[PDB]
Parts: sequence; C-alpha cells; structure tokens
Amino acid sequence: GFRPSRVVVVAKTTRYEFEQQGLLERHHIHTKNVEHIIDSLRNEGIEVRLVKRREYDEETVRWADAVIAAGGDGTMLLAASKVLDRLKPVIGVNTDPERSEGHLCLPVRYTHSFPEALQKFYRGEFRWLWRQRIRLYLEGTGINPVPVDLHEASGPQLLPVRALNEVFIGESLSSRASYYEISVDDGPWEKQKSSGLNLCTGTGSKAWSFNINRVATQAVEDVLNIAKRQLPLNRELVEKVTNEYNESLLYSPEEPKILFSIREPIANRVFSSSRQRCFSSKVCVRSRCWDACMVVDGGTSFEFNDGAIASMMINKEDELRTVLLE
Amino acid sequence: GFRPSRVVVVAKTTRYEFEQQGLLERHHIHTKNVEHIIDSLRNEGIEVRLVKRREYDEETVRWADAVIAAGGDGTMLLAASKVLDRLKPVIGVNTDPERSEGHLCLPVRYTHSFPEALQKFYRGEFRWLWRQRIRLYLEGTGINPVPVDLHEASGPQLLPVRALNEVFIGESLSSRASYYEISVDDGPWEKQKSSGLNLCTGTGSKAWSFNINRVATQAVEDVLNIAKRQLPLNRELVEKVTNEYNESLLYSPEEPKILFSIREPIANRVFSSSRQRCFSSKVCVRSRCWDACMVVDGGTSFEFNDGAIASMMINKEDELRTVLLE
Ligand SMILES: NC(=O)c1ccc[n+]([C@@H]2O[C@H](COP(=O)([O-])OP(=O)(O)OC[C@H]3O[C@@H](n4cnc5c(N)ncnc54)[C@H](OP(=O)(O)O)[C@@H]3O)[C@@H](O)[C@H]2O)c1
Ligand SMILES: NC(=O)c1ccc[n+]([C@@H]2O[C@H](COP(=O)([O-])OP(=O)(O)OC[C@H]3O[C@@H](n4cnc5c(N)ncnc54)[C@H](OP(=O)(O)O)[C@@H]3O)[C@@H](O)[C@H]2O)c1
Ligand SMILES: [Mg+2]
Ligand SMILES: [Mg+2]
Repeated sequence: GFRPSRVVVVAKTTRYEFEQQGLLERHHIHTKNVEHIIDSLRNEGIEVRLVKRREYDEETVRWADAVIAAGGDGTMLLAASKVLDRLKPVIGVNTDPERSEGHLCLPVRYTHSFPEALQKFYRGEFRWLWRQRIRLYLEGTGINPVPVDLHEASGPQLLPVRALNEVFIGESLSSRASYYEISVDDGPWEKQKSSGLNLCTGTGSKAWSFNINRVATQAVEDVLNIAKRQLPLNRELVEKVTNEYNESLLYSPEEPKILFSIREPIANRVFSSSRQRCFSSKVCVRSRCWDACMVVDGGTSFEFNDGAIASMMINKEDELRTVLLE
Repeated sequence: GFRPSRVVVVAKTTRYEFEQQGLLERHHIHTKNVEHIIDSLRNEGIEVRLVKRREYDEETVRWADAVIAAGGDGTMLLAASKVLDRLKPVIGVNTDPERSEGHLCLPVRYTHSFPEALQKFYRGEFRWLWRQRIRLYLEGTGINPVPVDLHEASGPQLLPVRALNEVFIGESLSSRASYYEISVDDGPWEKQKSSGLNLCTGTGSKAWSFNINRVATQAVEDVLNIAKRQLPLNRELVEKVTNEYNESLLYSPEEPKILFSIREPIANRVFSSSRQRCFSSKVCVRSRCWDACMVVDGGTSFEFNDGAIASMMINKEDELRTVLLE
C-alpha cells in the first residue's frame, strides 16, 4: 500500500502568469488541471499545500510526505531539484499534454483521471522507481560554489543540488568554444576542445544527451550507400537500423553509469581529441575556461572557470524515489 | 602580376598582451613572426601600418591596397569582417603554427619564408580565390541592429558585417533551448526547436558546421554491425566509409549555397521537427526567442529576440578576394 496524509504540490508558472506577475487557453487549461488534482487529493483526506517557484522551499518539502509536480519535466526537475532524501516520493502530473512532453510525469490518462492513480496507490497497483542522480564535488582554486537559480586553494565540497537529467559544462557565450582537461574513472588527463560536455543519467539519456548523439535517418542513408560504394536495402530498413542504433543511446534510470559526451569537439592537427561518448562511474573536469558555468537540469548554475575542479559521480543515497503506473 | 604599395597588418593580441593590457614563449614567437613579416614587406618598398583590435578601423583598410592578418582564422575572420569590397585582397599569415590552425592563412612555409610568397605575388605564381560570404537582413518588430563586438514595425536593413564562416542563432544561455520559425528558399514556415542553427559558407563548412554534423568512426562502426544484424568489413574499411561521408559535409568556398543545419533539434510527439541540414540559396528565420543573439564568425553579435526577422543569402558583391599558394 501507499497513501500520504500531507502533500505539497508545486505548479509550473504559465506564460500568462510570467507576464502578469493564444496564451490564455494555455493558462485556463493548466489551472483546470491543478484544480482537478487538488480536489482529487482533498477528496481523499489529504492536507495539500499548493506553491509556485519561490514558495516551494525545502521547508515545504520536509512538511509533506510526498511532492507533486503539476507541470512538465522542468517542473519535475524543479521539484526533484529540492529533494535529497531517497525515501521521499516525487511525483509529476503532465498538466498540459498538448505542450508539456512530461517524460518524467505519469501517463496522461491520470491527468483528468487523477483519483484513479490515487486508488492505484492505496492499493499498490504500481511500482517504485529510484532514478539515479548525479552529484558534484567542486574543488580547486578561486571556485565559487554559490548556486544560481537560472529561472530568475580549497578542497572538495558538495554542491547543493543533485542532477537528475544531466550536468552541462561550457562557456556561457554560446560561440566561445570550451577548453578543459577531463578524467574518466580516474584516467590520465585529456585536453578536449568542444562546445561543451553533457553528463546525463539514464533519466536524461533521453533528454539533452539524446539530441546530441542521435543520428539522422539521412546520415544513415548516406553512410550505407557509401558502404556498398566504398546486400542493399530500402526505406523500411533505414529505420530498422537507425533506431537500433539510437536505442543504444538510452539506458535504464536505475543503472548507475554516467553517460558523458563531448559536444562538438574540434578535430585537426593542433587539437587532437579523444572519444565522443562512453559510459563511466566517475568523471573529473579541470576548467581551463574563461567564463563557463556548470548547468544542472537546465535550472541551477555554478561558476566554473579556470583552476576549478568539478568531479561527478553517482551515489545511491541520491536515487530519486519515483513511482510508475500502467 | 600583383604587388601593393600600401599594406595594413592586423596582428592578433596574444594572451600575454591580453593580461598586460608558458604564455611568454607564446608571445615571443608571435612577435618573431610579425617582425619577419613587416621587415620582409619593408624590404620590398611597401609602406606598412601595423595595428591591433581597436586601431584596425575601416579607415586603415581604405588606405591600404591590401590587408594582412598576422594570427589565425580568428584574425582572418577579424580582418575579413571589416572588408566589404570584393576587390580588396585579404591575406592571412599563420603566425603561430603550433597553436593557430590557420585554415584561412597561407601555407606554413610562408610564415618564416615570407619574401617567397611576395615574389610569388610580383610574379603571379599564385591564384585568386573569392570566397563567398553570407549577408544578413533584419526586419520585424522591436529589432536592434547595432552590432556588438564580442571581443570586448520596421523594414529590412542590411547589417554591417558579412559572415565568412557562419552565422550562429540561438539563446545566449547555453541551456535554454531555442524556438523560431524558419523558411528556406522561400518555403512554408516550419517551427523548429533546437540548441541553435548554423548557416555556414563553404569556407566555414570546415569550421563550426563540420563538428556539428560530422559522425564518429564509432557511430559508423555501430551502424554497420547493426546493419548486418538488422558483406562485412574491418577497421580499414570503417575509415574509407566514414570520411567519404564526412567529405560530403564540405563544399568549395566559391560555391554560393548556404549550408544550414539544425543544432540538436528536439524529437517527440509535441515537437515534430524538419531536417538536420541541407543546402540553400536563401534562409529566413523568425525569432520566437526570449534572449537569443545572431553571432557572425564568432565575433560580432546582434540582438535577435521575438518578432525580429533575419534573412540570410549570398550576394556576389560579398565574395572575399583571397589568394592561394602551392
Ligand atoms: N536541444 C536540447 O536537446 C535541449 C536543450 C536544453 C535543455 N534540454 C533538456 O531539457 C531539461 C531542462 O528542463 P526543461 O524540460 O524545463 O526544458 P525544456 O525546454 O522543457 O526541454 C525540451 C523538452 O525535453 C523534454 N524533457 C525534459 N526532460 C526530459 C527527460 N529527463 N527525458 C525526456 N525528455 C525530457 C521536455 O519535456 P517537458 O515539456 O515536459 O519539459 C521539453 O519539452 C534539461 O534536462 C535538458 O536536458 C534539451
Ligand atoms: N566547437 C566548434 O566547432 C566551434 C565553436 C565555436 C566557434 N567555432 C568556429 O571558430 C570561428 C570563430 O573564430 P576563432 O577561430 O577565433 O575561434 P577558434 O577558437 O580559434 O575556433 C576553433 C578552431 O577552428 C579553426 N577555424 C576557425 N575558422 C575556420 C575555418 N573557416 N575553417 C576551418 N577551420 C577554422 C580555428 O583555427 P585558428 O586557431 O587559426 O583560429 C580554431 O583553432 C567561428 O567561425 C566558428 O565557426 C567552432
Ligand atoms: Mg519544459
Ligand atoms: Mg582562434
């Protein structure tokens, strides 16, 4: 079984609010789905607190026996940003299924049919899913560990956020390429040059790390012609090879490997570079950057310039307690 | 034949200067190659003016019969930024061949053997090469056409820079993905979502646009196994297919097609997206962005947020008069 007696809900802040604080149809809907959620809860003898960005403090989180994101994977990532305890269930409801993807949120039937999931909880007609998350240690010189809420010679210190999707590292200016020395599973330092790095979990293996590494159905077409050029096949086969490739880009969130990737490295005779991607347990990056940041779930940011040393790994006491319905 | 009687030289600004205004070995070398260039010129009866960033004005450029970049492709891009006349020869000398790539600069023998090229000019033992460049028209609402030198309801107006490598468009914050409606060779508008766009010339087909689109020798390995899985071959064959692919990413600078590309678009059931890349004559982009810029050769920048409409094409009167030695 499972039913909590205290719940905080953290609702995204629709563009119609973003301004006030076809964009009305947007807001009326998100409202008409927060409403259906809170009223389904209160119909089950459940004290609920409803909050937005700055209200949603960890004090709220401690109070509640579970946490609901009423929004999208952002709002998931948001709520899942302020949760360190691997026992606290974090739950998201896709509040806008024509706009919000909601890959971290429940099946979309449960949006307007919410008491149904709730029943499935009291009865346990579900599963528990502990998604691994990435934690980050910052050492080096001149470092600056104060996080930055993007949504408006020292030692190793634990930064106050766990990365559920990925950690992004690169120059702030999107056009100034990035320089840093990197070490994987405690290997020798290799000076890469790229437009950044991306160290996802299996949760975020579908996220940003997918759209980097994935290939074109065309780039597949090309390479295959070129192969019999340098038993043929057709349109249908192109996709029954292309996806089997791109499948090998995703892994199970429970798997505790980090999938790091070089984001557009730089070839040539003065910038000899390593691999594109591979899995690991632990990475370590020495910023040789002038004005870069460390960017977690596209939501929190740390100053990561020269002499700073960030080192990412997975720890079990970070796995995120989430659920799972048929 | 060809020999100019007036020359401006525009030298990069080495890190040892960047600070003052192993980094000394760096500076002593760049100096010992600007020296060898100016003295080779003055040994040919050639008035020379030597300049850095802010000195290098268009007034300098008008005065000189030709323009020399003493640096790298940056310094090339720099000098080639302030030249609109397709008759003014722009010439670059790789001033630091262990660090500067210099794909826009002369062969590297000509760095310490500079009077030799000069002879090759008086004698015409060379070729003229007019690299096509990209020009940019900004229309729409609330637009802001003042350029920004990254190196520290209105009509269409010509922005004051020609793009030699590429024009980059995307959100300034490297993690906030980008939204805009785009039109190619005057086609229907298609709403993409990505980490940016990249519209290069054949000059910059090797540049940024290469490291996006190019594939792994591994991603090739994978896809090929997967093919006979879903006449085999080995390590050697992997590279005699991989490059023949990646070759099809570069085109001749004289060719006046624009190679645009979607930089990490976003898949799924709410973000249906177009193609990765293809050539065109003319693109048009309607910014649906909150805080994006237009970034030219990684050197000049324009504000490109919502309602602004940028539209890129190639015009012959922009081809960049450069040379070519054996
Ligand atoms: N060009 C790219 O591929 C790109 C660029 C920046 C960020 N991102 C990703 O998006 C995250 C930032 O949070 P955000 O969602 O508020 O930005 P976003 O703009 O909403 O991200 C783009 C789309 O990816 C989906 N998504 C987010 N997290 C996912 C996950 N773990 N698995 C599968 N899909 C996911 C989102 O669905 P929702 O609509 O429900 O949010 C979103 O519609 C970051 O983890 C980053 O990984 C991707
Ligand atoms: N991750 C990437 O692929 C990336 C990221 C940002 C910018 N860039 C490119 O670099 C340009 C910015 O100027 P920058 O050179 O001062 O930055 P940069 O840091 O020097 O660019 C990275 C390297 O690319 C080489 N390069 C530059 N232009 C090229 C061209 N037209 N063809 C082939 N190679 C070229 C440069 O050689 P030099 O050392 O002689 O400059 C440089 O070492 C922009 O056009 C942009 O295209 C690439
Ligand atoms: Mg979102
Ligand atoms: Mg450079």
